[PDB]
Amino acid sequence: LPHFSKDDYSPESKGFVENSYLRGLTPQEFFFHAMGGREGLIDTAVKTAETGYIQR
Amino acid sequence: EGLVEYIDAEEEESILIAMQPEDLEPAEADVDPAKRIRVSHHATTFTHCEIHPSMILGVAASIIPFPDHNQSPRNTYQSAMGKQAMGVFLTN
Amino acid sequence: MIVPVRCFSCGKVVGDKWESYLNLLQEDELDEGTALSRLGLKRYCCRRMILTHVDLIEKFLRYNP
Amino acid sequence: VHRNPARLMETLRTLRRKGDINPEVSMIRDIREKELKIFTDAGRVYRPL
Amino acid sequence: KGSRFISTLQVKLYGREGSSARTIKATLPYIKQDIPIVIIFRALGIIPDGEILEHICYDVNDWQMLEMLKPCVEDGFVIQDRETALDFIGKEKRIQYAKDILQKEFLPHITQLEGFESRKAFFLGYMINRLLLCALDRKDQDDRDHFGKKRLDLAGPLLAQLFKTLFKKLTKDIFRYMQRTVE
Amino acid sequence: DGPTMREITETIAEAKKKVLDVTKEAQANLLTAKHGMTLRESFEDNVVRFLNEARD
Amino acid sequence: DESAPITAEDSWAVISAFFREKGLVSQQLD
Amino acid sequence: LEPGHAADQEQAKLIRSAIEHTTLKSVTIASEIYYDPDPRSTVIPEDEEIIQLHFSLQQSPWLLRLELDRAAMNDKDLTMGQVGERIKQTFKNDLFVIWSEDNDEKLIIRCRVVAEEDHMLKKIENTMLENITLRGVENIERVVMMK
Amino acid sequence: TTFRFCRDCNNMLYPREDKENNRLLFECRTCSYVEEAGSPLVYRHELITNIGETAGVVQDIGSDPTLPRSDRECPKCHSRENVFFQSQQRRKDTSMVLFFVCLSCSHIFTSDQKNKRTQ
RNA sequence: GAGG
DNA sequence: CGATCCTC
Ligand SMILES: [Zn+2]
Ligand SMILES: [Zn+2]
Ligand SMILES: [Zn+2]
Repeated sequence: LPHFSKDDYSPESKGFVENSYLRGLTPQEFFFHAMGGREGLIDTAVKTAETGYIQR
Repeated sequence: EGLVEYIDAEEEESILIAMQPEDLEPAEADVDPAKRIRVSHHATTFTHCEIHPSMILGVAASIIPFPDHNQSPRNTYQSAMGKQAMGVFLTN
Repeated sequence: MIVPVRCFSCGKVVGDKWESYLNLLQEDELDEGTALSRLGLKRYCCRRMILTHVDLIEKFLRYNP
Repeated sequence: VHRNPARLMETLRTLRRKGDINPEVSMIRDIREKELKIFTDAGRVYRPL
Repeated sequence: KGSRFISTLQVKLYGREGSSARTIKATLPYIKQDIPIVIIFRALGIIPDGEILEHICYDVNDWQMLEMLKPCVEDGFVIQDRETALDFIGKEKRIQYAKDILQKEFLPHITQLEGFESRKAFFLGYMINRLLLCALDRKDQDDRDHFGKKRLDLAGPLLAQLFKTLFKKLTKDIFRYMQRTVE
Repeated sequence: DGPTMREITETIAEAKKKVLDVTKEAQANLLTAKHGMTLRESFEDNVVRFLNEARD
Repeated sequence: DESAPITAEDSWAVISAFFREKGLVSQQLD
Repeated sequence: LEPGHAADQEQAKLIRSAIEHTTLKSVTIASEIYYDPDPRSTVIPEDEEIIQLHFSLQQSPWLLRLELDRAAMNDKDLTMGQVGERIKQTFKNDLFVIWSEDNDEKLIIRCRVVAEEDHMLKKIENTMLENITLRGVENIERVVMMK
Repeated sequence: TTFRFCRDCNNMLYPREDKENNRLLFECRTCSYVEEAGSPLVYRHELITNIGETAGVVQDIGSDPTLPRSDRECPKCHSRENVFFQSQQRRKDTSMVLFFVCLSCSHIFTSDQKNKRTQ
C-alpha cells in the first residue's frame, strides 16, 4: 500500500491481521482481508463450475 | 488554495500517505485494551494524508454498520442484498 | 410516510404523539431522549417507533396536484 | 530530457496546486529511474487527498 | 483526438535463457517478416554501431547490456546505409513503401508526419533498453493488473465513438447527394 | 478476560520479535537456506510459520 | 486558533464540502 | 532407501546427490574468454600457481576461464577433479583442461582448443553450461531428504 | 569487459591476433583502423551477478519519500541521515541484504556481514 | 438480466 | 470442442 515504505516485509506490511473481529480491523488490515476474501469468492465460483462438469 | 489534491494510482506510486491526521503525525514520548491495535507512524517522510479511510468503500458497502468487525465475504454478500431491499426509492 | 398508529412490538398508541414531539424539540428546545420520555415512551420498542420515524408525507405533500 | 528535474517538478506541482495546470493532470516523478511522466488523458481514476 | 488508429509494436528477444546468439527483432505493420533492430535504426538514419547502441544503452559502464547487443551488431552487419536498410523491408517502389511504413505505421503515437525519425529511433531504443533491463534480470516483468495502466470509458467517450461514426456516414451521404447532382 | 487479552497481546508481540530477528539475520546474510529452496523462500516459509503459530 | 492542526473529526467537513459540490454521480455528468 | 540401513541420514545425502540432475551452469559464477597466448606463462597473475603444475604426473592462444561457486560445489557432492574429469570426458582430445585444487582460494577451470578461432570457444562454453550432465538423472530437477 | 569502437567510424571493433608477435589487437571492419587491446579479456558471461543491486543511486535519492530511513551510522562520515533498500537485482535467488545511501556524503554501505564489496 |  | 442448477 502507499502508506508503507519501500521494501517492508513486516507482519503488518504484508497482510497480518493482528486484530480480532471483536476489537475491529484497521484500514490496512481491512483491505488485506478484502484481498484474501475476494480470492476465496473467485474460486468458490470456479469450484462450483468445475466440479459440476467433473460430476457430469 | 492547494490544501487538497487529486491523485491517480500512477502518481500514488511516488507518494507516502498518513492514514490519520493526528494519529499519524503529532510526536512521541496507559492505553485502552478494548481499542484495536494500530501500529506506528515509523515512516515520517509523508507527502499526503488520507481524507478518511472509510472512503475506500462505495455506496453499497457505505451502508454496513462496522464492516471492520465482519468477515470479508459477509461484506460482499450484504453489498449484493441491499439491491434486493425495499423502501422509498424516490419521493415522486 | 406518516407516524405509524401504535408501536409494532407492544401496541402502545403512537399516532397522537408526533406533533407534540416536534414542539418539544422546537419550542421547548429539548433533546430527543428527554422528549421521548416526556411523551411517556418508556420502552425502547416505543422510543424507536418515533425516534426512527422518517416523515416522507411532508415531501409527498410538496407535489403540486 | 531534463537536467535539474527537482526544480522542474516543484514548479509543475506548484502550478497545478495554484490551478495554472488542470488538477486532474497527473505528474509522476521516478527519482531512481531518472523519469518524469505526465498524463492529461481521459479515463484515469483518481481520488482526492 | 484524431480517429482510433491502433497498431501494436513488438520488440522480440529471440534465443532462450541459456541459448548462445540471442538476437533482437521487431514487428512492423504490413511487413511479412521480422526485422533486425539495427536495420530499423539504419532505415531511420542512425548508421554507426556506436550511435545505434548509444540510443539503446544509456550508460557506457554497462558492458552486460552491451554484450547483449553484440549479436544485433552482427545480425545487420551486411547493411551499412539507410538506402539498403529501407530496401531490406519488402522496384525501388519497395523502398518508398518502407519509408512511408516507418512514418505512417511505425509508432503513430509520437508522430504520423515526416520530419522526425530521431524521436522514433530514440523511443525504439528506450523500448529495447526496457526489454533488456528485464532480460538481464534487473527488472520485474510488467504487471498487466496495475490499475493506473487501465482507463475507464464513460458516457462522453462512448458517445464520441458513435458520433464520429454516425457523422462520417452523414458526411458520406452529403457527398453521394452532391455526386448525384450532375444537373 | 482482561488478563487473557493481555496474554494474547504478548503472544503476538513475541511473533513480531521472532519475525524481526529472522529478518535482521536474513539482512546480515547469516540466514542459510537448506537444500532445494531460495534464501528468500526459506525466510518467507519461516515468517508465515511464526505468524500462523501466533494465531493458533 | 486558525493555524491549529486538524483532527479526524474535521475530515467530515472536507467530505461534506466534496459532495456539496460534486454530489454522488459526477463521473457521469463530468 | 535400501531396506538396511534406510534410516541412516548419511546414505540418503548420497542418493540425493546421485539422482539430482546437476549441470555446469549450476556451479559456475562467470565464464571468461581471455587472450592468453603463452601456455606456460599466464597473463592472469592469480592463475600463476595452477600453471606451475599440470606438466607431469600446439594448443590455442585463447583461454576459457570458469570461476566456480564454493557454496554450490558443497551443496552438490562435487569436487574440482570431478567437474574437471567430466569436462575432459566430453571433448576428449579437442580440448585441454587444467584446474585449481579443491583447497585453493578460488575455484578455477582453464580450457584451450586443440583461422576463425574467437567464435568456436564461445560456442564450446554454451555446450559446457547448458549441455553437460555432471551428475544426476535427467528430468530430476530437485531432490529433498525427508524423514 | 569494456569494449571500444573505431575512433573515426564509431562502429564495433573486432579482435585480431598478431600470430607473429602474439598480441591482442582490435580491427575495424568499416575501414582500415587497428589498435592494441588493453586487457586480454574478450568475453565475460557472469551467471551469478552482483551488478544492478545498487542500480538507481542518484543524488536526488534522499528526496524519494517512499524510501525508508534507517537509524544506522555511515562508516565514512558519521551521518545517521540515510535512505535504504534491498537489492534492485530483481531475480529469485537474491540476498535479503540491505544497501544504505548516506544522505550527507553519497557513501553506499551494506547490512551484509559475510561478503565485503567494491560496488 | 436476476435467484441459490 | 468443452465450461454448476433454477426461471426472467
Ligand atoms: Zn412499544
Ligand atoms: Zn572504422
Ligand atoms: Zn556518510
